[PDB]
Amino acid sequence: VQRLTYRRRLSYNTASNKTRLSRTPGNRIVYLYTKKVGKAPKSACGVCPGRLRGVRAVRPKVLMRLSKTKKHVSRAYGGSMCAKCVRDRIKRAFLIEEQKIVVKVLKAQAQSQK
Amino acid sequence: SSHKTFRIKRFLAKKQKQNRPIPQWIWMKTGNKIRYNSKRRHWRRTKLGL
Amino acid sequence: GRVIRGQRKGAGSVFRAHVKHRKGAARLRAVDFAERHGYIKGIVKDIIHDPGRGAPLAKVVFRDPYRFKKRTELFIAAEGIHTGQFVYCGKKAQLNIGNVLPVGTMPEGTIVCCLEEKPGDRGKLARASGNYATVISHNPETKKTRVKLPSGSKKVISSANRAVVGVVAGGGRIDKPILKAGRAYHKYKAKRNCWPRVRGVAMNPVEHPFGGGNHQHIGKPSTIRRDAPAGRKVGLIAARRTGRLRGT
Amino acid sequence: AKRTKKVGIVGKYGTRYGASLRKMVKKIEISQHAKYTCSFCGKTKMKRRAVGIWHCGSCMKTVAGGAWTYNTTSAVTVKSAIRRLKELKDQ
RNA sequence: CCAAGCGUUGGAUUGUUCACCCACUAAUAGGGAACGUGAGCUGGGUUUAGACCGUCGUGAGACAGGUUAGUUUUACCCUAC
RNA sequence: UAUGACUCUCUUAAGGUAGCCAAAUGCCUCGUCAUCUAAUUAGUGACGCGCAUGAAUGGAUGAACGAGAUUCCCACUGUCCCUACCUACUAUCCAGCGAAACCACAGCCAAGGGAACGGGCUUGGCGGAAUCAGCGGGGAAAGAAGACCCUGUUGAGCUUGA
RNA sequence: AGCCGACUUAGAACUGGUGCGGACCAGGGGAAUCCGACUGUUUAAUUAAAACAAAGCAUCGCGAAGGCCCGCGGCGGGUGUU
RNA sequence: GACCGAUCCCGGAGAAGCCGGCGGGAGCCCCGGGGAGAGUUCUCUUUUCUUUGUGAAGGGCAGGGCGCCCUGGAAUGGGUUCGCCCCGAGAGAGGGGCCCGUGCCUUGGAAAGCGUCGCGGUUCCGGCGGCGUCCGGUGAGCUCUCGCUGGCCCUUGAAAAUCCGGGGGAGAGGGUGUAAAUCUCGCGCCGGGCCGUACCCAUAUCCGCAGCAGGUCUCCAAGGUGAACAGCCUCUGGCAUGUUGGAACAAUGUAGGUAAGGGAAGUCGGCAAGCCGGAUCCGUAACUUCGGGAUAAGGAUUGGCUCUAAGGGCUG
RNA sequence: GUUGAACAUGGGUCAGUCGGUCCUGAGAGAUGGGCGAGCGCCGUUCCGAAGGGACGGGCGAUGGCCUCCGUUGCCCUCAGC
RNA sequence: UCCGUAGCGGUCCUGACGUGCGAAUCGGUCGUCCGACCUGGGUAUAGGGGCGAAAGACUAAUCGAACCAUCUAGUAGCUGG
Ligand SMILES: [Mg+2]
Ligand SMILES: [Mg+2]
Ligand SMILES: [Mg+2]
Ligand SMILES: [Mg+2]
Ligand SMILES: [Mg+2]
Ligand SMILES: [Mg+2]
Ligand SMILES: [Mg+2]
Ligand SMILES: [Mg+2]
Ligand SMILES: [Mg+2]
Ligand SMILES: [Mg+2]
Ligand SMILES: [Mg+2]
Ligand SMILES: [Mg+2]
Ligand SMILES: [Mg+2]
Ligand SMILES: [Mg+2]
Ligand SMILES: [Mg+2]
Ligand SMILES: [Mg+2]
Ligand SMILES: [Mg+2]
Ligand SMILES: [Mg+2]
Ligand SMILES: [Mg+2]
Ligand SMILES: [Mg+2]
Ligand SMILES: [Mg+2]
Ligand SMILES: [Mg+2]
Ligand SMILES: [Mg+2]
Ligand SMILES: [Mg+2]
Ligand SMILES: [Mg+2]
Ligand SMILES: [Mg+2]
Ligand SMILES: [Mg+2]
Ligand SMILES: [Mg+2]
Ligand SMILES: [Mg+2]
Ligand SMILES: [Mg+2]
Ligand SMILES: [Mg+2]
Ligand SMILES: [Mg+2]
Ligand SMILES: [Mg+2]
Ligand SMILES: [Mg+2]
Ligand SMILES: [Mg+2]
Ligand SMILES: [Mg+2]
Ligand SMILES: [Mg+2]
Ligand SMILES: [Mg+2]
Ligand SMILES: [Mg+2]
Ligand SMILES: [Mg+2]
Ligand SMILES: [Mg+2]
Ligand SMILES: [Mg+2]
Ligand SMILES: [Mg+2]
Ligand SMILES: [Mg+2]
Ligand SMILES: [Mg+2]
Ligand SMILES: [Mg+2]
Ligand SMILES: [Mg+2]
Ligand SMILES: [Mg+2]
Ligand SMILES: [Mg+2]
Ligand SMILES: [Mg+2]
Ligand SMILES: [Mg+2]
Ligand SMILES: [Mg+2]
Ligand SMILES: [Mg+2]
Ligand SMILES: [Mg+2]
Ligand SMILES: [Mg+2]
Ligand SMILES: [Mg+2]
Ligand SMILES: [Mg+2]
Ligand SMILES: [Mg+2]
Ligand SMILES: [Zn+2]
Ligand SMILES: [Zn+2]
Repeated sequence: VQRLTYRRRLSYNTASNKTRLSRTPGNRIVYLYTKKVGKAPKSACGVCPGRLRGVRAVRPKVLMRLSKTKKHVSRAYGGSMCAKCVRDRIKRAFLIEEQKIVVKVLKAQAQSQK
Repeated sequence: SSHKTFRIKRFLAKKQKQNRPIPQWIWMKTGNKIRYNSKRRHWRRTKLGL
Repeated sequence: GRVIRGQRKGAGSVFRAHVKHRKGAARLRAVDFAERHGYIKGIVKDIIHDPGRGAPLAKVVFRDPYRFKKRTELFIAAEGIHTGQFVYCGKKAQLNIGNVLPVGTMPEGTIVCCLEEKPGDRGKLARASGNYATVISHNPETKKTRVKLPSGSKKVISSANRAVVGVVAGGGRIDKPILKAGRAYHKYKAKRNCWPRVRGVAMNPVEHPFGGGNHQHIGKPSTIRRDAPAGRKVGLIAARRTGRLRGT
Repeated sequence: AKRTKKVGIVGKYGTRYGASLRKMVKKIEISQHAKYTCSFCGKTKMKRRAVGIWHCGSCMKTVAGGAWTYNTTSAVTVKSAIRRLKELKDQ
């Protein structure tokens, strides 16, 4: 059993000093310093606890590297809001705008007789 | 430590260069009184301040 | 002698408030044309817990009437407020729970919270958890309104200052007994360094005017005059009576 | 089977803090940890998050309520008084 | 009376000296030696600083009034043995 | 026989109520009685006349808990009767290396006198090189210009009706 | 029906000079009294306690030009993002 | 595989506590074989020991997760976990979609590395060669990591640099072509300046006047016994007994033990020492705040060997 | 002691990717202002005319296939922190 | 919450040592060990001031008022020369 040491001067087990084991072409076990796990974007609606789909979960400065199709979904509010709260906002925007027309019609209906 | 700064390393460099014995030919001089180097420093004994 | 513990609190630097994880100053929306002549509508996004405070806070989002921006304010959450609820503000706003309006509009007997003691100072009165104030009477001439503060003392305020309708959420908090010293430690660690209170009779006479003696005793009347110097004004300050409360 | 005869939640406290204090905190520690029905979705998933904060697991609706109960009788009567005063003012 | 040659104990209680009791015995006599004996011991008491009670004092504090916890150093020099 | 509910009198703002006790609090005191022992100034339970108990200067009680204080019993044992034996490292001797404390001069006693307890003085007893391992009687042994007590027209910490 | 594998538990017989948790690891127990509820803390270098703290209980002041406190001084500062 | 668009606005990532349980993937350990080289061989042992692989980055596929979608409408309620939990606000049952893929394969990459055998350079050699680097099985195992779910709080467990997505549509570009504006797509070109980098990191490189039994923050963590990161023995690695050796074995010490008979008579005082101790089976009082007391107290058993019974997956 | 962390001669630390460098935390700390005999102190958004920027246009000049971009000078416009 | 390891601490032997390994250590025995837990680094509070779960504890081996320099060769009816 080969006990192994750190390869950098940081000797404390902090969040950035996280390692994993790796087997080497020289038949020995080394530390490989891992990257932090990324997170998919949370929806802009604010109610859905799940994270968005179709977008890769990377660190924020990795998004400079990635192309646009890896960062969004081909939809209105795509890659920023979930499809459920997109369609539930389409319905809301249509229906309140319709009800405003109903209120405008019922205003003139009262003003016609009075 | 191994995490030195430039000014500390330069100060240590000078104090390393002053820690050599006197050359042999200086006490063949006419107006000479120096027998040896009395300003010498050992790393274990005198801890240089800092 | 030595400077006493109650004297040392005014200098600060140890006894300062622990405000690292607090969410911000909880206050009402600033008064403008909309909230002075009509009403403005906002939405409750979420209800958050403020450390060192039994009351919860509500993050209410309005839209600016002069700029294309969304404005964020931290109200103190009236009990019954949920998210997705529209909170209205101003003179012409209707009378519902979680709906701030000036006290001269609401009728007598209205239960309010986050009351303003002066017009426009964004809420100062009756804003601890479970507390409220009651509107007693108005006075249309000279624009004055009498309110009953949660200490029972009645105050005459201006008729133009604002208060959100309802009681503060998180009531009954002092009903649950703190069972152990650990919960009190965790309570006051979120507020300030004041909790492990040593009695003055357990100290030395250099440390407190009550310390010293071969018996743990005060040795002097603990009732003290109001105009006493600091380092002496301990015990029961300016006390009108000091006994078990019988009657009223 | 039935584990304890008269202590419920407060059996975790053992033989400490006093019987009357445990009997006092038993009501709070039941009502604080009970899951209430939701007034918005109907599911029994309204659980306390902190003091004054009650979150629904299904609807994701959080409500400002009491410290140890979802509703307080000191505020239900206030809700009734405010709706009757609202009807009184507008007549 | 001559007489100090030889003995004069084991324990419960109390830090005790003293005292008191049980038992054995032949007798359970009295004392001194810096009130023998702490570089021989021990530290129960007394006699620092921490605390509690009673009394006294306005108080800090006081009490041959109780209670509890509280560092016991060195000989290899000279003499004596 | 005693104690004595009851009464009278003197009195202060009342005159210690419920409880509790020779208590961590009781001088007398090792209080009296019971129990525990062969024997108990200890322990426990009662009695209360309490020098000087007592109700948030908190009173009484009380499960669990305690490197807290105390008494007794079972079991256990070198704590003891009453000491003995063995092992390791020392101490011992040797090769090498090698200090310090302390030191008026120094060092055998009895008695006398004396600054009222001598190593030296007086009178006696007597005394013999250089040393080794132990030892704790003496050097009124060493350390530290007594912390107790008193004085100083020396102070500091603290308190108050200076 | 065939092929594979992981540690356990219970029972029985035999057997040793009754020895077997064979080294190691590893709670003495009971009846009571006083005090402190407890967990925690404390005089670093003589006192770990019955002392301190503690939750609970109860008083006191204060509605902000305020209560308590700091500061040589300011339209100064802490509690107070109350 | 790209897939115009500014001032402005919205949002996300950075950016989150402690604990419990479960699942997946590595590394290490374990078992059964093939090689290669060693060890024993007085007798036995197809025996014992060592070793037996692949980086970053890219592509593909397992595997894990989804609080993602479509059909359809469920009570004789079902699905389902270790626990939970989910459902007419749509369960089961079919069909898809996304994320992470540190696992496997491939490019790297066998050319290099390692084991073993043998030739050279008389040697100064990243010297040249012959073979091999293989096939499986398992686990409440230990460590790390990923994920799911739950519990606790009068405790709710950081900010900013920096980066991205979206909504809007001011504008820009070309008149049917050697098309234009534009591009987060594949390649191609150039550059990345300054400072630190050795060693000790502790019974000898730091601080205690010193190579001082004191103090001083972390990472890795094998086999057996065993509940165990306990104690004891061993492998890799390390060291020479802690500022000296030899010879003696006196007292008194210091650190360990053992003692007939008695059992606290010792002592201020059971101080010190001693008894008890793990696990299995029964059994367990007064009192109580009903939670405890409680391993109360009390006994019985425990070795070795030979067996039996019971407790599971895979395929048809 | 033929040995050493002793002495005397000589050598030895190589980076776009490992860290510092950048950000903010608790906090420290100028200016405006206030106070102060004074060195100075307070105070960190509070008694402040606190932005030296950008796109589009107009004007002006420069330099190169003076074609078409780039450059700076002025004005209009817009701007939070 | 209990036994108990690492860690943190320091009961008893009033053991060792006590011109010591050590100007506070060592051995056995002990308390606690999921929470009022332990700990590094950064930062804040400075001497009649800080800080104190309160011992007059701690504030660089110094604490019932730290340390350094100066006033200062402070004064002494007292001690020694
Ligand atoms: Mg870092
Ligand atoms: Mg690999
Ligand atoms: Mg995509
Ligand atoms: Mg050194
Ligand atoms: Mg604290
Ligand atoms: Mg005190
Ligand atoms: Mg005073
Ligand atoms: Mg008095
Ligand atoms: Mg004597
Ligand atoms: Mg003597
Ligand atoms: Mg002595
Ligand atoms: Mg004593
Ligand atoms: Mg004392
Ligand atoms: Mg000798
Ligand atoms: Mg009475
Ligand atoms: Mg006795
Ligand atoms: Mg009694
Ligand atoms: Mg009294
Ligand atoms: Mg009293
Ligand atoms: Mg010698
Ligand atoms: Mg003499
Ligand atoms: Mg002579
Ligand atoms: Mg002597
Ligand atoms: Mg002496
Ligand atoms: Mg003197
Ligand atoms: Mg005089
Ligand atoms: Mg004086
Ligand atoms: Mg002074
Ligand atoms: Mg006066
Ligand atoms: Mg009693
Ligand atoms: Mg206690
Ligand atoms: Mg001490
Ligand atoms: Mg101690
Ligand atoms: Mg389904
Ligand atoms: Mg090869
Ligand atoms: Mg668009
Ligand atoms: Mg290095
Ligand atoms: Mg050494
Ligand atoms: Mg040895
Ligand atoms: Mg040796
Ligand atoms: Mg014996
Ligand atoms: Mg025997
Ligand atoms: Mg005895
Ligand atoms: Mg005796
Ligand atoms: Mg003992
Ligand atoms: Mg018991
Ligand atoms: Mg070397
Ligand atoms: Mg390179
Ligand atoms: Mg400043
Ligand atoms: Mg615990
Ligand atoms: Mg424990
Ligand atoms: Mg000792
Ligand atoms: Mg000695
Ligand atoms: Mg030594
Ligand atoms: Mg100050
Ligand atoms: Mg403390
Ligand atoms: Mg004192
Ligand atoms: Mg005089
Ligand atoms: Zn959504
Ligand atoms: Zn709901």
